[PDB]
Amino acid sequence: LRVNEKLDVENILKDLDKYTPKRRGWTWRQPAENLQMGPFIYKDASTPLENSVALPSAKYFGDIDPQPLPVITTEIASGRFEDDIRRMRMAAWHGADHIMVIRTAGQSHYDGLIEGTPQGIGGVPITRKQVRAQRKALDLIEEEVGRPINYHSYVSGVAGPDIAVMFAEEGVNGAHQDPQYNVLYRNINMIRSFIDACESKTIMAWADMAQIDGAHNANATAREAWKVMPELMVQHALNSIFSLKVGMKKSNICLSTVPPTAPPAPSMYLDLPYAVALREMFEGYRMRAQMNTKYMEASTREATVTHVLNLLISKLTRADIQSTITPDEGRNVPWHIYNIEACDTAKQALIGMDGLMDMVQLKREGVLGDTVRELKERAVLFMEEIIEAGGYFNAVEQGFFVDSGYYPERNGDGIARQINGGIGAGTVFERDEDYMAPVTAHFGYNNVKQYDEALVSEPSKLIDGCTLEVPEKIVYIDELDENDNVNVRMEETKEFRSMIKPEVEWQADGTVLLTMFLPTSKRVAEFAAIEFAKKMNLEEVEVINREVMQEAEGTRIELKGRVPFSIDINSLVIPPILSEDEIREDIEKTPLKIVAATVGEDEHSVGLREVIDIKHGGIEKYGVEVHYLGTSVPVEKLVDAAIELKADAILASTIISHDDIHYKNMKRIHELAVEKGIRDKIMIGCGGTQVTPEVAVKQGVDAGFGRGSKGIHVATFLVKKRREMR
Amino acid sequence: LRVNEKLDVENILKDLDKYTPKRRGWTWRQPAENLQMGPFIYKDASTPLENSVALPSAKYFGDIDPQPLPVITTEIASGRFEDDIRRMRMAAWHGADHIMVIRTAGQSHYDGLIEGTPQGIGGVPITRKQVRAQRKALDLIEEEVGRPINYHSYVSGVAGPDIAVMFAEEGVNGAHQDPQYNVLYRNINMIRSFIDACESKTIMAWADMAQIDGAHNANATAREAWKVMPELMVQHALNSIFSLKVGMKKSNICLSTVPPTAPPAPSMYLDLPYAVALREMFEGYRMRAQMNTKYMEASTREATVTHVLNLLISKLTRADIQSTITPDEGRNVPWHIYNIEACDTAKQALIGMDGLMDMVQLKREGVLGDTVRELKERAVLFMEEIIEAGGYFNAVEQGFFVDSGYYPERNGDGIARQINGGIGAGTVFERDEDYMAPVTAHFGYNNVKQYDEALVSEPSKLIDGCTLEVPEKIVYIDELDENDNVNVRMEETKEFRSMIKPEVEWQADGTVLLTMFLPTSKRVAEFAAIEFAKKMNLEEVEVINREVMQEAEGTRIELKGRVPFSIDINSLVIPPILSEDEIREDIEKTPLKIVAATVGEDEHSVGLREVIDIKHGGIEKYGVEVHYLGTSVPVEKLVDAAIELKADAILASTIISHDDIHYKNMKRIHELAVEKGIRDKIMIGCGGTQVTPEVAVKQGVDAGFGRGSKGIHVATFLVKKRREMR
Amino acid sequence: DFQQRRAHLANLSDEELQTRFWEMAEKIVDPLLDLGKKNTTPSIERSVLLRMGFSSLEAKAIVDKTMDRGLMGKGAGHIVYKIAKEKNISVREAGLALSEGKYWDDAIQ
Amino acid sequence: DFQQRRAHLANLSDEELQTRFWEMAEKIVDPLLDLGKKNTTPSIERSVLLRMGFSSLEAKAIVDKTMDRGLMGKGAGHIVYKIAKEKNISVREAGLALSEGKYWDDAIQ
Ligand code: B12
Ligand code: B12
Ligand SMILES: C[C@H]1O[C@@H](n2cnc3c(N)ncnc32)[C@H](O)[C@@H]1O
Ligand SMILES: C[C@H]1O[C@@H](n2cnc3c(N)ncnc32)[C@H](O)[C@@H]1O
Ligand SMILES: *Cc1c(COP(=O)(O)O)cnc(C)c1O
Ligand SMILES: *Cc1c(COP(=O)(O)O)cnc(C)c1O
Repeated sequence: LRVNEKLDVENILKDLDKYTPKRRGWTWRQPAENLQMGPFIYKDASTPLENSVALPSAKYFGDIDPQPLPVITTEIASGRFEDDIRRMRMAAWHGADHIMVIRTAGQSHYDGLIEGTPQGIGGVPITRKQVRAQRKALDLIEEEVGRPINYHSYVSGVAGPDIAVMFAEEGVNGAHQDPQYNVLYRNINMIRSFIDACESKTIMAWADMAQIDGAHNANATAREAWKVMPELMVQHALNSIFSLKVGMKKSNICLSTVPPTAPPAPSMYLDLPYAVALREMFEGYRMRAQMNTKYMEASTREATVTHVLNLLISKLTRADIQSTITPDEGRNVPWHIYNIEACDTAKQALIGMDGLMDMVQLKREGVLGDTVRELKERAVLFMEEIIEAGGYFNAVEQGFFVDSGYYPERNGDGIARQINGGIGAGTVFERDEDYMAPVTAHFGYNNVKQYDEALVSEPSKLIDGCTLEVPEKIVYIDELDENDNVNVRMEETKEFRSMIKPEVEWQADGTVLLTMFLPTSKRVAEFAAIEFAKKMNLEEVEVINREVMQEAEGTRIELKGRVPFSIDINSLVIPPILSEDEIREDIEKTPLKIVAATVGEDEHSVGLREVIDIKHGGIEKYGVEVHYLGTSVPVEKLVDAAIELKADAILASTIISHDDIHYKNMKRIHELAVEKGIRDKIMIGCGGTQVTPEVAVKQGVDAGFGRGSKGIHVATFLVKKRREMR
Repeated sequence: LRVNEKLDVENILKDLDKYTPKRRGWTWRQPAENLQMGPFIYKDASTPLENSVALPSAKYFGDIDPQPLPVITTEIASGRFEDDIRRMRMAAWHGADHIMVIRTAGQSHYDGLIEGTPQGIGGVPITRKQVRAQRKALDLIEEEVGRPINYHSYVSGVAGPDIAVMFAEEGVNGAHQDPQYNVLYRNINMIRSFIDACESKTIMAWADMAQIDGAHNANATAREAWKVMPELMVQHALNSIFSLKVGMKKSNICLSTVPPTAPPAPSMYLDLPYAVALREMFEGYRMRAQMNTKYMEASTREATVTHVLNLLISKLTRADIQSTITPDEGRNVPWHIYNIEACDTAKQALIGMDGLMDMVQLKREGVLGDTVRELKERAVLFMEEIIEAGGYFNAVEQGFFVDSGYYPERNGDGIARQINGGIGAGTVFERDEDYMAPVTAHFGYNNVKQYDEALVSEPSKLIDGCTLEVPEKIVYIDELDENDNVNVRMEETKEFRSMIKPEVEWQADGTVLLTMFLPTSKRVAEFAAIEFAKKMNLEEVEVINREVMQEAEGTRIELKGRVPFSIDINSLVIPPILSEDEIREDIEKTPLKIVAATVGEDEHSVGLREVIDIKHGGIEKYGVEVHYLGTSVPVEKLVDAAIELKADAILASTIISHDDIHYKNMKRIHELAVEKGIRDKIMIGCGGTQVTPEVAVKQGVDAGFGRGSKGIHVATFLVKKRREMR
Repeated sequence: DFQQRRAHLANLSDEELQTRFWEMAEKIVDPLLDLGKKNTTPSIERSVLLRMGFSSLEAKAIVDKTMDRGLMGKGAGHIVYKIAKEKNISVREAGLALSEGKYWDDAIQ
Repeated sequence: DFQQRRAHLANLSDEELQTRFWEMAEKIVDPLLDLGKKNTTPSIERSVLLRMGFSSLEAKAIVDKTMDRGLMGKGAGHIVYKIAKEKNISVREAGLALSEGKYWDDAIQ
C-alpha cells in the first residue's frame, strides 16, 4: 500500500485461490516501558505505530500518537465485506488492532460451510473466499501501520467444527466459541453443542487462536442486568474450565465481560465490585472488556460518556482486550465515522489515564470487599445447586439460566431447553471401538492403533498429512450463486472508481446526517424536521434521534437521508500562513515597537485594546512593544509620537464613521506621514467597525482591519509587511 | 410558567423599572443522604428537581433524574440576552443551577456602567435593564424546576465598584472578581486595580455573593500549561488572602481551577497531583472546577471525553462548583444544543461515579505525595522571590507573571506592567483627613465622626439609607440608543413568535448542522462538501470540522449552513403503543402457544428462527411457548399439528418465492384451517423475505411479516389479535 | 433466603472459597467432556472430511450417506480410508465415489 | 537549580510549609490593602454616588467635576452631602446641581 492511494479492492479479490495467510495465531501488544513521546513519558504505553492518525488535539503536542496496553477492538460487518475492507484500513490507522466480523444474521443455523460472497444481513456471511479476501487485505494494512492486526469472527452454531477447520486453515487469529451460547440463546441441542465444542476448541487451540466467550449475552437478556452477576460468573466458569480441560491455554481463554449498568444508575458503584470479584476468581485467564449496549439510546454523546466510564472500570481492574462499541449503535447500523470515533475514544481515555494506578488504588477492605465476597458466594451457591439438580443438563432443563432473579432468588421465568429438543436433537452418534479419524486436532476417541501403533500421536500420517499440515489439500470454492456475489456487486458501482458522493457504509450510498434545533414540541419538531430535509433535496429521510431541550422551548432532531446526486471533482474550484510560533520568533529576534490610538474625537477605546491586550489574543501575546496614547488622539499627535518614539508602526482606530470621518482620518494619517518624510519607513494599519480593508488601503494606508479582526491578523500583517519593506 | 407554554419574553421585558429581585446571595445544593430513586440508592446526590428532563437512557430505569451534589454551571451569552433567556430554561431543566453570563468583548474597559440593551459581541453587554430581565426570567424558571438558580457575571475591569453596586442591588448571586486579572490580561493600572478591588469585594461580601477568581487565565496564556502550576498557586493565593482580609467569607471565596492538560498528554498523571496539592494548600476555601478549553479542537467527541476526565479529577478530589464547557466551543460560538450536552455530560458522569470514593482512594504516599510536596515548594519559592523583589508591584514590573518557564525557571517572556502605566494610570487620589462616604459597604478610611460619632457603624444613616437599604432610590434607565436595543430586535422577528425555522442561538437564525463522510483527501473533501451543501439549498455554508479517517480512503466533514425557507406548522401532516412490559405481562397472565415451521419444500430456516430465538429478540423473550416443526413442512401437517397440540397460533415462513409459492402456501394454510373448521379460533401469521403484509392479508391469513421483522412485531400482533377475537 | 443458604460458606477463607468454586465447575463439565470423547456428530465428521481434502459440498454428501447407512460410529473419514485401501485408489477418488453413492455395499461388507 | 533554591525548605513539615506560604501571601497583599484604605479612584467615587441614588450619567458628571476642582480627597459623596446641608436642599437636588455646574465655588469654599 501507499499512504496516498486507496486500497485496490478489485485487485485484492484476484487470485484468492492462491492466497496463503502470512501469519498464524493471536498477537498481544508489546509494552514499551517508560516511553518518551514528545514532551511526555508514559508508564502504560505499548509500541507506537509506524503510520497512524493522531487525536485532533495531538497537534498541540507535536502530533504524538501514544498507544495503550490492551488490544483494541472494532466491529466491522456491514453485509458487504468489500466495502468493510476500506473501513478496516481507516480503523487500523486510528489504532484498532483487533477487527471483529459479526456474521450474517443466524449463520449459527447453517449446517455446514457456505461458499462465495452473497450479500449479508446484519453481518457478513462467513466463507472461505470472504475470509481470504479480508485476511489478505489485513496483511497489507497491518504492514502499513506497522503492527499486527488480529482478525476475528464467530465459531458459534451447529457447524462449529466446520468453521473452526476453515478459520484454522485461513489464519483467523481469534474467535468466539461457547457451547452455552448455542444452547441458551439459539436453542441448539445441548448434547450436540457440547460434543461439537470439544472438537471446535481443539482446532482453535491447534491454531493458537484467542477465544472469547458468550457471557455478554446474559447482559442482554437480563431484565435488570445488575442482578445477573452470579449467572455471569457461572457461565464464565463453565466455558473457562471446559476450554482448559480440552487443551486451550489459559492465556488464550478470554472472558467477555461487560459492566452491567449505566447512568442514571450508580454504575461505577454497582459494577466495580463485580469487576474485582471476577478478576480475583479468574486469575490467570484473560479479560476481554466490552462496552455497554444494553442501556444505550440514540445520543452519541450519552453513549460516549458511558463508554469512558466503561474504560475507567477496565483501568481500575484489568483488560487484556478492550473491545469497543460505536456510539451510533443505538441509532443506526454503524457508520465508518463512528467506528473511528470509538477507536479514538478508547485510545484517548486510556492514554488520559496513563499511570493512574500509581496514584489511585481500590479500598479492597471495606464495602468493596464485602460485596466482592458476597458475589463469589452467590456464584458458589449457584454451582452447588447445579450439582444438586444432577448436573448441567438438568439445571438447563429446569430453567436455571436466563432467570430474572438475583440468584439465589429465582423468579421462574428462565429459558428451559430440552435435553432431547433444539436444533440437531438426535444427531449424536456413539463411537464404535473401531472409530477412526485420520486427522490432526481431533478430540475424541480415535482408534489408529488398529492400523498402526506408531501413528497414534499423528493420525494424519495415515494419509500423508491433512489440510492442517498440507495446505495444498484444501479445496477452494469461488462462487455458487451467479447473481448474488461480490463481482456483480462491484459492477454496480464501478462508476465510482472522478465523481463522488457521501457514504456511510457502502460505496456511494449517499447518506448524510442532519442535526437541528426547532423551537417547538417534540412530535411537531420531528415532522417539521422531515419537511425541512426534503426541502433540502434529501431522499429516504428518517429521524434517528430526538431529545427534548424543554417541552415547549424546543427539541433537537437528528435525521439521516440520501443525497440524490454526485459531484465531479474536476468541477471544483479549489484555491492553491504563519504560525503563532513563527510570528513570535520573528519579533523576539527583531523587536517591533508600535504606537497606537483611537484618533480624532472618537472615545470608543475597546476595539483597539481588543487587538492589543493579551486576553483575547492581542498583539501583546507575541511580544510587540505597544505605546498606547489612549483615545480622542489628534492624528498629528499620533504621527508625532511615532517619530519621537522611533516606532516601526502606527496602529489607529476609527469607530465613529459618520460622514466617512474614518476613511478621512486614515487619509490624513498617510498624508501627515508623507509630509514628515517618514511614510516610506513606517507601517500604518487602521481598523474599525465600518472599515473595509480595500477602501482603507485606497486612502494610502498599508492595511485596513474591520469586524472580527484579531491580534493574529494584525501581527501577521506587521511581520510580513516589515519583511516586504526590507 | 406552564410547562407546555413558551416563556413570554415580551411580557418579561415589561415593567422592568418595577422589578426587584425575589432573593439575594449564593445558594448551594441540598444534600440528600442515602437517596432512593427507582431501584437505586445514591451516596453523593442532592435533592431531585420538581421538573426536569432525564438522560435519554433513564427510560430503562423509570426516568429517574438523579442530581449530583456540586453546583453545575453553564455559560450562556450570545450577544442577545433576549434569546439567551430561552436557553436558560432549557439548561435549567437539564440540571444547571448556575448560569454564567460572559460580557460583551472588552466591557472591562467601560469606565462606568452602561445602560439599556445594545447588541453585544462575544458576550452580553451587562446593564441594569438586561440584568433585571434575566434575573426576572430566572425567578420564573427556578420556581418551575423547583430549585434556586444562581445568576452570575463579571465585576472585572476599571469600573468594578460601579458594577458591584449594580450587582448587589439587582440580586446577582455570584461574580468573577480578581484584581490580578485586570492588571495582567487587560493592562489596567495596578495601583488603581487593587484600590478598586477593596471596594468591589466589600460590596460583593455585603451581598453574600460567591466570588470566582481569574487564575484560569494563566492556563490560557501559558505556552505549556503543565509548567504554569506554581504561578496558578500564587495567583489563587494572592486573590484568596486579599479577599479574606477585605472581609469576604472563606466559604464565598472560590478558586477557578482547570486541570492543566489533556490527552495525548498523560493528563490524569500530570493533573492529579496538582489538583491534590491545591486542595491541601487551600483547605477552607471553595473549589470551582472548570473544564479544558486550551487543548481542544473542533471534534465534539474529543471534547466530551476530555471533559469526563476533568470530571474524574473533580470526583477524586473536590469540586464545590463544577463548571462546564460546551463540546462545540472549539468549533463555533456555542449553540443551544451544546449547552445542553454539557449539562447532560456533567450530570451523567458524576452520577455514574456516585460513591466512587467509598471504593477508591488516592495513594497519597509514593509518587503522588512527592509531586504534591514539590509543587507546594515551588509555590513557596515563588512567594519568597516576590518578597525579595520588593513586593507585588515590583514582581509584576519585572515580568514574573505570564512567563513560559516552569518556576523557578524564568524564560524572560512574561508580561511586564508598569506601576505608572496601563489604563487608569494617574487616577489614584489620596484621601484627606475629612474624606467621607455616607454609604454602606465602603471599604476605605471614612471620617463619619466629624458629623456623628454614633453613626460610624452605619454611614448610610447620614442620608437616611443608601440604595442598598432603600431600593426605591435606585435610578433606573431604560434605553439610551433608539436604534440599537431589544425592542427593535424583537420587532424584527415578530413573525416567529405558526411559521417555524431552525436556530442555533437566535430566533429563526436558520442554522443547521450537516455531517458527512467523503471517500477522498481532506482538502478536496472540504470543497466537495461545500458544494453538496449548496445543492441542498443551504446558504452561508462553512466547514467547521475536518477529520482524517485515512489520508486516501476518506474524510469526515462537518458544516454549518442556513436554511433560506420556513415551514408552516399548520400545513404539516401529522398522524394522530404496546410495551415489552405489557406484552410479557399479557402472556404470563394467559399462556400463549404457537406452532411454527418453514413450509413447502423450503429449507431456508433462519428467518423463522430469527423471530423466535431469544438472541435477537425472538418471541421466546416474551414467554411464548413455541413448538417448532423444522423446515420443508407440508402445510396440512402444520395445521394438523396446530390442532393436535391445541395451539393459539400458527406461524409459517416462506422464503422461496419463485412463482408466488409463498403466497400460494399462505392461502392453503387458511383454507385447510377453514376446511377443518378452526379458522376462527386460531391465529395465523406468515412471513418471508418477499412477503408484503398487505398481500398476505389478501390470502386470508391474519398478519403478514416481511423484511426487518422482529419478535416485538410478532408478539405485538399475537397479543392484540388475541385481545380482538374476544 | 440468601442469608441462610450461605451459612455453610461463612467460615471458608477466600482461598478455600475459590478452590470450592473451581472444584465444582470441574465436576459440572466433566460429564460433558466425556460425551465428547465417546460420541460424534454430522459436524465433527464433516470437519474430519474437510481436513482430509474434501469440499464442504463433498463432505456433506458423504456424511449424509454415512448417516443413511448407519455407519457414523465408524467415522466418515475412516470409511473413506478403508475404501481407499480396499480398492487401492486415492482418498479423494474413494471419497468422490462414496459421495455419489458407490462402494457403500462394500463398506457394509 | 530548583534543587538548590529548595534547600532551606527541605526539612519543613507540611504544616510549616503551608503556614509559611500563607504568611508570605499576607505580607505581599498588606501594602495593597493599605493602599485601598488611604486612597480613592473615580470608579470608587462614582460607586458612592450610585449608592446615594444618582444615575450612572449623573455620577460621571459629578466625579469629572470633582477631579476638575481638585476635590477627590474629600469624597464626591461628601461634597454632595456638605452642599445639601449648607443649602438646605435634598441630597438629590445638591447632586443634580453639582452635576450641572452649580455650587462648585461654594464647595471649594
Ligand atoms: C459600547 C459603545 C459605546 C461606549 C464606548 C465604550 C468604550 N470605552 O469603548 C460609550 C458607551 C462610551 C459610547 C459612546 C458613544 N458612541 Co457608541 N458604541 C458602542 C457600541 C455598542 C460597541 C462598540 C464596541 O465596543 N464593539 C466591540 C469591539 C470589540 O468591536 P470594534 O470596536 O468593532 O473592534 C473590532 C474591529 O473594529 C477591529 N478594530 C477596531 N479598531 C481597530 C484598530 C486597529 C488598528 C485594528 C487592526 C483593528 C481594529 O478589531 C475589533 C475585533 O476584535 C457600538 C455599536 C456596535 N455594535 O458596534 C457603538 C457606536 C459605535 N457608538 C455610536 C455613538 C453614536 C456613540 C455616541 C455619540 C452616543 C452619544 N453619547 O450620543 C457616543 C460618542 C462618544 C464619543 N465622544 O466618542 C454609534 C456610531 C454611529 C456612527 N456611524 O458613527 C454606534 C455605532 C452605535 C449606533 N448604532 O449608533 N458607545
Ligand atoms: C444463505 C441462503 C441459503 C442457505 C439457507 C441456510 C438456512 N439454514 O437457512 C442454503 C440452505 C445455503 C440455501 C439453499 C438454497 N436457496 Co438460498 N438463501 C440464502 C440467502 C443468501 C440468505 C437468506 C437469509 O437467511 N436471510 C436472513 C434472514 C434473517 O432474513 P429472512 O429469511 O428474510 O427472514 C426475515 C424476514 O423475512 C422475516 N420472516 C421470515 N420468515 C418469517 C416467518 C414468520 C412467521 C415471521 C413473523 C417473520 C418471518 O423475519 C426475518 C427476520 O427479519 C438468501 C438470499 C437472501 N439475501 O435472502 C437465499 C435465497 C432465498 N435462496 C435461494 C436459492 C435459489 C436457493 C437454492 C435453490 C440454491 C441452490 N442450491 O441451487 C437452495 C435451495 C434450498 C432449498 N432446498 O430450499 C434464492 C431464492 C430464489 C427464489 N426467488 O425463490 C435466494 C433468494 C437467493 C437468490 N437471490 O437467488 N441458500
Ligand atoms: C441461496 C444460496 O444457496 C447457495 N447454493 C448452493 N448451491 C448452489 C447452486 N448450485 N447455485 C446457486 N446457489 C447455490 C448459495 O451459497 C446461496 O447464497
Ligand atoms: C454607542 C452608545 O452610547 C450610548 N449612549 C449614551 N448616551 C447616548 C445618547 N444620548 N444617544 C445615543 N447613545 C447614547 C449607548 O449606551 C450606546 O450603545
Ligand atoms: C451474538 C453472537 C452470535 C451471533 O451470531 P449468529 O450466527 O446470528 O448466531 C454468535 N456467537 C456468539 C457468541 C454471539 O454472542
Ligand atoms: C475572560 C474574563 C473576562 C472577560 O471580560 P472582558 O470585559 O472582555 O475583559 C473578565 N474577567 C475575567 C476574570 C475573565 O476571565
